[PDB]
Amino acid sequence: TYTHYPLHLDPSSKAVSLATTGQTPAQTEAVEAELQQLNALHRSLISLDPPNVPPPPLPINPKRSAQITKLKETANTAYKRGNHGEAVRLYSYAIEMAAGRPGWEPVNLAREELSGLYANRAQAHMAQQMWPEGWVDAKCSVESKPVGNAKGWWRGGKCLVEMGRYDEARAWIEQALGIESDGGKELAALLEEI
Amino acid sequence: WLTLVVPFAYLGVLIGCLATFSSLYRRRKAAKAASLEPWFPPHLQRDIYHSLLHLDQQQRVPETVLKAALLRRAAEDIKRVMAIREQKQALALLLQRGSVGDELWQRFLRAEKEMEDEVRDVVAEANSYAPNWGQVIFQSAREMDANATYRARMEEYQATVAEERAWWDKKR
Amino acid sequence: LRVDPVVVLVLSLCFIFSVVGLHVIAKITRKF
Amino acid sequence: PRDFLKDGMQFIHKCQKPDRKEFKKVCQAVAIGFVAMGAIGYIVKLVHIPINNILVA
Amino acid sequence: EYNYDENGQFFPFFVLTLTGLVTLPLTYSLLAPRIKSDFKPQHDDIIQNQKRKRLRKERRVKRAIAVVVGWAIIGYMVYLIIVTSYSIGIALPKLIIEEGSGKYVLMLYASLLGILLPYIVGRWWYGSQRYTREKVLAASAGNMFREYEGTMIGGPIVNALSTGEEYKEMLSGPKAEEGLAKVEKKVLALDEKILSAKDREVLRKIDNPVRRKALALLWAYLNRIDLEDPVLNEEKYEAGSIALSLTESFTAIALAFGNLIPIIGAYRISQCIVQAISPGSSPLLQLPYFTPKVVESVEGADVKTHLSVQKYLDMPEERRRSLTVGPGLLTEDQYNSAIAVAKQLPLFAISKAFFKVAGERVVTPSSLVQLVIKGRIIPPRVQPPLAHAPYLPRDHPPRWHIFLADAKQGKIAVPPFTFTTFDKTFNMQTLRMQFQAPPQVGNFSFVLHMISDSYMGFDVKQEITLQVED
Amino acid sequence: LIKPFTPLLPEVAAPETKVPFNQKLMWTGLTLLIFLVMSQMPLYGIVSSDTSDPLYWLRMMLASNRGTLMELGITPIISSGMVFQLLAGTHDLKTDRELYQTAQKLFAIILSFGQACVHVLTGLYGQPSDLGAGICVLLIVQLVVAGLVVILLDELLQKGYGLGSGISLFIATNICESIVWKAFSPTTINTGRGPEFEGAIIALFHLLLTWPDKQRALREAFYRQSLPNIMNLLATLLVFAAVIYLQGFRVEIPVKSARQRGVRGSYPVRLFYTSNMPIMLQSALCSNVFLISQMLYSRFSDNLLVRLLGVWEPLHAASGIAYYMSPPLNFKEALLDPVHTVVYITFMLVACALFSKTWIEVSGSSPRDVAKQLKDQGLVMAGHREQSMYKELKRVIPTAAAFGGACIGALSVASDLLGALGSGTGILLAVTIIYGYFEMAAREGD
Repeated sequence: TYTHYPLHLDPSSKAVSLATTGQTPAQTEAVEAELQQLNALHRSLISLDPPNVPPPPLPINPKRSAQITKLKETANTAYKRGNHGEAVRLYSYAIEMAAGRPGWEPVNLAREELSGLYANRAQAHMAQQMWPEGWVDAKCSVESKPVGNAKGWWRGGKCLVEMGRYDEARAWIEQALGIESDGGKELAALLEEI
Repeated sequence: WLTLVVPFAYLGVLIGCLATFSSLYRRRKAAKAASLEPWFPPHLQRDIYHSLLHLDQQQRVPETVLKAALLRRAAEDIKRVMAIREQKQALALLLQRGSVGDELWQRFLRAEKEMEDEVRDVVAEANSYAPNWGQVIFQSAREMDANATYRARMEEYQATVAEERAWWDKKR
Repeated sequence: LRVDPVVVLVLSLCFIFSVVGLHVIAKITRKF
Repeated sequence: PRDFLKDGMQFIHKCQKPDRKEFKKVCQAVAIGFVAMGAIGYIVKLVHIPINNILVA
Repeated sequence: EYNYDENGQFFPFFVLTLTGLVTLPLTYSLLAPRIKSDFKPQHDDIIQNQKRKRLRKERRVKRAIAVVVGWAIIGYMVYLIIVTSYSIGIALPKLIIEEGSGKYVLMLYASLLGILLPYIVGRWWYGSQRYTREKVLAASAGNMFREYEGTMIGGPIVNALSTGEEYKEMLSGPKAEEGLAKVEKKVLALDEKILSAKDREVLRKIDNPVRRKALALLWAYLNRIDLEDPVLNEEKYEAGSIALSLTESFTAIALAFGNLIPIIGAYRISQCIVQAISPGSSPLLQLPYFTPKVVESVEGADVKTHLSVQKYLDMPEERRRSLTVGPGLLTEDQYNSAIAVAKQLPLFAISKAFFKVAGERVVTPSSLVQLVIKGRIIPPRVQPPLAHAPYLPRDHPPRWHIFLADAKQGKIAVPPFTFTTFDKTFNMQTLRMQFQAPPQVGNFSFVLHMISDSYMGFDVKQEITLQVED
Repeated sequence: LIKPFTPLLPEVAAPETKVPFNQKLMWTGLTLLIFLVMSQMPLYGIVSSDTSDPLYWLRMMLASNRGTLMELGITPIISSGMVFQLLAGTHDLKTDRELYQTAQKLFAIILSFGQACVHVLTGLYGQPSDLGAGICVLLIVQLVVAGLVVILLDELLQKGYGLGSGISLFIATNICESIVWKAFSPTTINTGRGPEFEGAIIALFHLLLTWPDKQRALREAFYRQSLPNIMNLLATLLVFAAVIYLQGFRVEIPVKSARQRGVRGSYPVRLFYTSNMPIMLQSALCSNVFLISQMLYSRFSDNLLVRLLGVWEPLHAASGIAYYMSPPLNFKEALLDPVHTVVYITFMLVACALFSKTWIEVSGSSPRDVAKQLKDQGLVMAGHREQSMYKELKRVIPTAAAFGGACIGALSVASDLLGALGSGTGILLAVTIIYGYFEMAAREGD
C-alpha cells in the first residue's frame, strides 16, 4: 500500500526530518519541501490554540480586519497630506500583515483586502511617477478581484498609455470594457485617448 | 444403460467445456483490467502520514503533527478530486467523438472509485481523532488549497517588478 | 447472469466442432 | 375500372424521378452487398459439399 | 448420392471457368496552385527528400503474385483439357474423397476454421482500434489529455504536445542518445530568456531519453537553429511534421474542453509549427529572406510589441533605407523578392457580419439562426494557394476557423466551422454558418474570431450584438 | 408470480458505450458466417432421409434447411413475439418488462423443444422403433442446443451490437445463396447423351467448348427450357435493375416547422409504401394454403371437395383451386393455358393491392394518425397560404399505398412469368431487404 519513508523526529524541535536513503535526488528534494511545509503547518497549528484542531471557517475573528482597516485608514490619511514615501511604506506593511495570516480562513476576505490594498498602493505609485511598479500593483489588484472593480483597470490603462506599449493598453481596455456607470465612462474616455 | 447415458454425457461434456471457458475468460479479463497504469501520480502526503504512523508504532511523537499531516493530506485530496470533477464532463463529452481510446474511460472509472474509497477512509480517520471532526476537515482543506494557490499566483505576479523597472530605466 | 459477446461465438464454434467430433467418433467406431 | 388507373398515373406523374448518378450509385452499392452475400454462401456450400460427403459417408 | 469424376474430364472445366472469371478481372484492374517564390533555404536536399518520402504507395505486390498464380493454374488446366437413365455427378477430382486424403482434408478444414478466422478477426479488431479520428494513436491522445491545464498558452503547449507516441517509433533503438548532448546544449544555450523562461526547468526536470530528445528537437525546429549534425536534420524536419498532427489532436481535445484560452493557444501553436517562427517572436519572419538580425533592426532595439506584416508594409519608402542598407542587412536583389512575395499572402478583412433567420423578419427565440459574414480577400469551390512555409515536408492547404464566444464567462458559445474554400486581385466573398439561438429573451453580446492557421498576424476580432424577441 | 425465474436465464450483456460502425458491421458479418456454416452441417441421427419432405413450402420463407443443424432455427424466434404481442394486445415499468422478456424467452425455448419433439417423433428421420432408444434423445438435445444457440445469437445481434435484426438477414442470405448457386453450379445432371452442367455460365462454357458446332452450342446455352440458363440470368438482372430504379419514387411534400421558426424539411411517401409487407404476407397465405392442400390430399385421397381444393401429381399442383394460385412454370406453360395465366394475374394484383390497403390501417401509419402525429410534433404545411396538412396527406397516402401494392404485385408477376431465376418472391425479399439495410447503413456512419 504505502511506501515506508524512513523518518526521524528531533526532540525540542517538533519538526520531522527525513533521514537519508528515495534513492533519487528528485524524490529527496520533493519530500524535503513537503517536510518543510508540514513543519510550517505544525507551527501554525500549535500557534492556533491550546487545542490543535482548526475551527470551522464560518465565524471570522474581527481583530485582524479591525487592525487592517485601521492601518489602511491611517495610511490613507497620511497620504492625503501630500507625502508618498511613508504612505507606500504603510501600504506595503498592511499588505504584508494581511497576506501573512493563515489560509484556512475564508479566501474572499483576504482576497478583497488585498484588492483594496493593491489598488491604493498602485494609486500611491502613480502619484510618484513610478510607472512599472504602479502597473504591476494594478495588475495584481485586478487579478485579485476582477468583477465590481474599475479603478484597477483604469490605473493599469493609464500606466500603460503613459509608459508606451499601445498594444497592451488596447488589449487591457478591451478586456475591461468586455467585463465592465462611472467605470464605463472612464474606460471609454481612456480608450478615446489612443 | 449406455443408450440413456450417451446423450447426458454429451450434454455434460459440452456444459463443462463452456463453463470452464467462461471462467478462464472472465479471470483473464479481470487480470488484464486490474493491471492498468495508474491515472494520477502516487500520493506523497499519504505516504508521509503512513510512515509517520509507522514511526509512532516502532518507538516519542506528539499528536498535533499527525493532525497537521492529515490536514495536508486532505488538501492534496481535495485538489485531486476538484481536478477529477473538472475532467469528468469533458471526458464524457469527448468519448463519443472517438478521438480518445477506450481504456481511458476504464482508467477514469477506476480512479473515481479509488478516490471515493480514499475520501471515505480519510473522513473516517479524522472522525477518529477529534470529536465530530469530519466536515471541518474538508472545509479547511478547500480553503487552504485555494488560499495557497492564490498566494502563489500573487508572488509570481509580484516577482516581475525588478525586470519591469530595469526595462523602463533602459528605455528612458 | 450475463455473458460476454465472445462467449456466445465460442459456444457456437464449440457446438459446430462437437457435431463433427461426434460424426468422426461414429466413423471410427464403425470402421473398426 | 379505369378511374383507379387514372388516379395512379396522376400520382406517378406527380412524383419525382431519380437521376442517373444517384441511381448508378445505389445500384452499385446494392450489387456490392448482393455479390458479397452470394459469394460467401457459394464458397461455404462448395467447401461443405466434400466435407459432408466425407463425414456422413 | 453423387458420383465424383475420376477420369478427369469435368473438374478442369469448372476450375478453369471459375479461376478465369476471377483472374481476368484481377489482372485487368491491376495491370491546387502554388504561390510564386524564387527562394530556396539552407538544407534544401533534406527537406525536398522528406517531402518526396512523405507520400508513397505501390499497390503492386498485393496483386502480382495473385495474378501470376492464377494464370499458372489456368495454363495447367488448359494443358489438362488439351490432354483429352438419370444420374447426377460432381466436377471435383476423386482423390478428394478417397480414404487416404479424407482425414487429411478434414483436419485441414478444421484447423482453418478454428485458427485462421479467429486470428484474422482479432488481428483486424486490434488493428483498427488504436487509430483515433484525428489520425493519431490512442495512447498519444490519452497521454496528452492528462497534461491539459486550466489556462496554458504559448510555452507550455509545446511541453504538453511533445508527449506523443510517434517519437517512440521514430527514434527507437540506439537513435535516442546519438546527439542528445549536442542538441540539448545548443538549444538551452543559444536561445535567450525571452523565448524560454521556465521551459528550461521543465526540460531539465523530465527524465527519459525519447521525450527529452523529442522536446529538444522540437525547440531546435521552432527556432531555426540548424545544428551542424547532418544526420539530425532529417529527423528534426520530421519531428515538425509529427508535431503538426499532434497539434490537430490537441486542438480537438481543447475544443472538447469548454475553455477559451487553450483554443487560441492551440491555434497559435498550429500557426507556429506550420511555419518556422517561435511562439512569442515577431511575426515578421514569414517573409522569405528575414533573419533575427533584420527583424531586430527594423522593429527597434528593445520593444515589447511586434511590428506585424500590415503595419510594416504600410510604411512609406523609409524601409528602403532602414532595412536594406547594404552592410549585411539585406540586398536589393533580395529585398525586391521579399516584397514581391509579400503582396500575395491571403488576408481576410470582413466588412459586414449580421444575424438573420431564414424566412422571417425578427429573430424568434429558440429558432435556427444563420450568420452571414461577407469579407474580401485583400493582400497587404475555389482553392486558395497553399501554405508559403518551405520549412516543413508536407504542403498545408490554408484553412480558416470561425467561432464566437462571450466575455462575461470565459467559455466558447458555439463550435467552430472549419472551411477551406471561397467563391471567386480581389473580389467580394461570402461565408455562412448556422446554429441555434438561445432559448430565453434578452439581447446578448458576442465576439467572433477569424483566427486562422497557416499564418501568424492575420486575425479579426469584431463585436457583434445579437437580438432576440417575440 | 414470475419473479424467481428471472435471474436464471442467460442474457447478453448491454453495450458499454455507443459502438462504432465498422465493429457493428464486423459483428453482423461474423454472426452471418456462423449462421451459414451452422446451417450447412449434417446432423448425427440421420438414417433414412429419402422421403417426401413435410412442410416443404416453408423452407424459403423460414430460411431453414432439412437434414441439418438448422432444421428449426428461426421458428422459435418468430413465434415468441408473434404470440406475446397478441397476448399483450388482448390483456410499462422496467420491473415488469424484465419479467415480460424472461417469460418470452422461456416460452420461446419451450416451443422450440416441443417443435423439435414433434419433428423427430412424427417419423421424418425414420421409424423411432428401429432408430434407437438413446439416439432419439441425442437428436433431441442436439437440436434444442442449436435452437438455444440461434436465439442467443439473435439476442446478441438485437441488443445493439448488430445494425438491425436477424430475421431479415437470415431470410435474405438463403435467397442470395440459392440465386448465385444457380449460376455457377458444379453439379452435372447426366440425362443421357452425355452430362451437362447445372450452372448457367459453366454450362455455356462447356457447351461452347466441347460440342462440335458453336452454332448449336449457343442455341443450346440460350433457351434450355429444362435447366437454368443465361437468359434467365439476364431476366433476373433486369428485374433487379427495374426494382432498384422503381424503389426511388418518393413524393416530397414541403413542410416547415412552427415551434422553432425557419427550419425547413421534407416528409417522403414512397411509391413502395409498406415496402415488403404485401409480398411477405401474400407469400405466407400462398404457402399456408398449399401446405393445407397437400396435407388434405394425402390423407383424404378421394373426395369431391378435396379434389376441388387441390390435386397433385409428380410435386406440382394441377387441376384444382391450388393450381390457379400456383405460378406458371415458364413461357411454354403460360402460352398453352391462357385462362390460368389471366386468373393468376388478376388474383395476384387484387390480393396484393387489397392486402396493402388493409395493412396500412393496422400498421399505424394511417393518415388519420400520422397527421395527428406530425401536428403534435410541431410541423405544419409549407405551402403558399395552403395550411391544410390532413387534406393533402389523406389525398396522397391512399393512392400511394393502393398503387404500390398493385405495382409490386405486377413486378413479382413479371419476374415469376418471364422466367427469372428463383421465385420472384425471393428476388423481391432479397432486393428490398438489401436496399433497406443499405439506406440504414448510409444513414449512420458514412
